[PDB]
Amino acid sequence: MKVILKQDVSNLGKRFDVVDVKDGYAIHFLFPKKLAAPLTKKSLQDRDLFLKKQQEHYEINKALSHKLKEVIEQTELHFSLKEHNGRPYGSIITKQIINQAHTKGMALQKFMFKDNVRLGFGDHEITLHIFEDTTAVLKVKVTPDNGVK
Amino acid sequence: AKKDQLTLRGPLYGNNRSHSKTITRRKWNVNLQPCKVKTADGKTTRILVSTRTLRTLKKHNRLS
Amino acid sequence: MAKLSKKMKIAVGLVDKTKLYPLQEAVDLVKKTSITKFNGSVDIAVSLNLDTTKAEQQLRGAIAFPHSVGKPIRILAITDDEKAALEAGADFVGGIDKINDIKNGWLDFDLIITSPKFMAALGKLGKLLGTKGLMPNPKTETVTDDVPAAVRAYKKGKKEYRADSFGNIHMSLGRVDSASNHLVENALALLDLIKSRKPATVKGIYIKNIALTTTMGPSLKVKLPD
RNA sequence: AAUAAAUAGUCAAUUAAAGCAAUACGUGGUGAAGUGAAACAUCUCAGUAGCCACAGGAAAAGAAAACGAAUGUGAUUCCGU
RNA sequence: AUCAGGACAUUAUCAUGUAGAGAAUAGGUAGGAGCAAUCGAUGCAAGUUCGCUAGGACUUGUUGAUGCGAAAGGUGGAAUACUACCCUUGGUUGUGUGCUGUUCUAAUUGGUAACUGUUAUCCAGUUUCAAGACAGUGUUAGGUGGGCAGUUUGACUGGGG
RNA sequence: GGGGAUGUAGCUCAACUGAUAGAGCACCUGAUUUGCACUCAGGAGGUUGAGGGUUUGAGACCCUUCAUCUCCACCA
Ligand SMILES: [Mg+2]
Ligand SMILES: [Mg+2]
Ligand SMILES: [Mg+2]
Ligand SMILES: [Mg+2]
Ligand SMILES: [Mg+2]
Ligand SMILES: [Mg+2]
Ligand SMILES: [Mg+2]
Ligand SMILES: [Mg+2]
Ligand SMILES: [Mg+2]
Ligand SMILES: [Mg+2]
Ligand SMILES: [Mg+2]
Ligand SMILES: [Mg+2]
Repeated sequence: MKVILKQDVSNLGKRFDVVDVKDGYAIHFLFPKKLAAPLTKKSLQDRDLFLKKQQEHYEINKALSHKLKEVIEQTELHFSLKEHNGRPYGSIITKQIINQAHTKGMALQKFMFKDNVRLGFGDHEITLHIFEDTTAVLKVKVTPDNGVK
Repeated sequence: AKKDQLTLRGPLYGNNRSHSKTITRRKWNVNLQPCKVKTADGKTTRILVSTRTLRTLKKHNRLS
Repeated sequence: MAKLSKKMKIAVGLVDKTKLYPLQEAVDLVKKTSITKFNGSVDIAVSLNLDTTKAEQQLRGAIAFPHSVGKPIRILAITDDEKAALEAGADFVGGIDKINDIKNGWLDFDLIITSPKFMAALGKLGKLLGTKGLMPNPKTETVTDDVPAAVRAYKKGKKEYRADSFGNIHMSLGRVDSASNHLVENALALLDLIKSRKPATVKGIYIKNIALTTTMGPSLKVKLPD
């Protein structure tokens, strides 16, 4: 019968998941380890409600994350040919605020907490790695243009 | 005795029919088995219940 | 698996191997799956629950189709009444002389019809004609005193049926250009005749599978297959 | 108390139960054998005797997931056929 | 509960094949003689499939079209292509079952020890140890079972046996 | 009362699941020793349990029987 596990186990389910196993293995040996409650509040429908809502907020997060990531993978129209000296110093040290002055409005919003670039924000006369992550799972790479104005 | 403690259903006396339909009195005993029923997280008595009552408790989430 | 030809992938893509295709629909589909430039045959394979090792379960006979199968048959008549056989529409007539021609290797005919008197001469040729299937059989009404009427019946589209060693009957119902109703009526007449020809010894399901196919087509598992 | 809590346990107060008989009726559990079948094992005796539990002034049963074959009757109980 | 193994039908996986005859690998038996080619040949070298010990294809290429004589000759019980279908067999995991084989434990068990109720060999609770899905118990079904029970074991007969 | 299987040299057995019956033993002969036995090899010993049915092809596949066996059943 269907049983919900509240934390993660190696097989079956990962944290909040549902597995349809026989009465079998634990039951009175599952309750003590309370690793898989029969349902949430033991109610088939109530567990439905709870797990559904939780993973639903989770996948609406999934949706906004995908939006950000793909609008980036498809557009990435963030251009900065910032004047570069050459022999004298020249780099992408334009932090990111000037760089985000081209993200919202002209392109995807590209939330502030979503571009997890490091403290360098580019430091060469050449394009470097731009790290933007919509969530902790989606990995976004941006390599925008650079040059001398 | 061979009886439930939650309900009172007990043994059934009957006939032992064989070839030639010879009659000998026999007794069917209930499948008495030991179980522990929690009650408000306490008094986990080791009661002796039948398998049918065990199934009823199991489908009732151990409620009695 | 051998790579299917380009045309057949299309033709196989038109056929659900799992669906139970109703007769009429199968015939209309069978006509559509003909990929050939020549006028193919429409053929039926009926798998029976027969042990053809059992003489009582050996199914052999003839069926007269309501409609012509559209294959011209050259008939050799071996009879004393050569004139009436010719008027019946035999393509070749003769007595012992044609038996000698057959002995010398002349085989430009598709069916032999004969009178009972000639089996002793033809029996000596059983190795040549029997391996080719040209040997007349009483069970097929190819051995008869009225050779002209039988000749007319075969020209009208009478065909022999025989169970193979596996208990299958294979017959050609018509051409691809033949009207679909004619093929359906021909198929029904065969199936009803087969049903009517049940050996008393065959227990259970008699027809295991019915398959319609063309000369160059996939088999379109007739309704209620396998 | 084991053992923090809590139960088990201990104590106190209040309320009921015990038993009897009517050599008779009710319900339930358990339940033979003599005997007959001209033997006997199926069967009968007989769910009788006996044993036990619970009553009551009666008890039990009781308002159709029914009878049953029809333009049908419409809780249970008891008598005749 | 987990792990491993085969066993099973077998998911999924391709090879593999000669009565003779007929150059023919003919595994068979159906419709009936074609049908593929830069998705690329033929001839050869390098591997391998394989016993009919012949033959079979393939890939490792060259190569660039042939055809192809199993398209079309050919004999053969059986025949030619190609649509077939079934394949012979094994090939690997395999599917979901049971089958013996381990490990772990919470079920459960204890006539191990300890504490408590408790001034108490029982019982109950909590442990600890030892087992352990075994055992025990319930239902069902075989085997043995004068230990026990209910009965039978004829009539004629110069008495009966 | 069915269900299955078996029947092949005299004996013990392969069965040559149709493209035309073989092995050990029994027996004859030959070699073989001073003798016996042993030893080796040829030959002989087959109408495939019987009958019927099919095809071009069956002891071999099918039907019918015969004998044998193992199972079950086996309350007139
Ligand atoms: Mg009795
Ligand atoms: Mg009696
Ligand atoms: Mg009596
Ligand atoms: Mg009352
Ligand atoms: Mg004791
Ligand atoms: Mg057990
Ligand atoms: Mg028993
Ligand atoms: Mg006895
Ligand atoms: Mg006795
Ligand atoms: Mg008696
Ligand atoms: Mg007497
Ligand atoms: Mg006397």
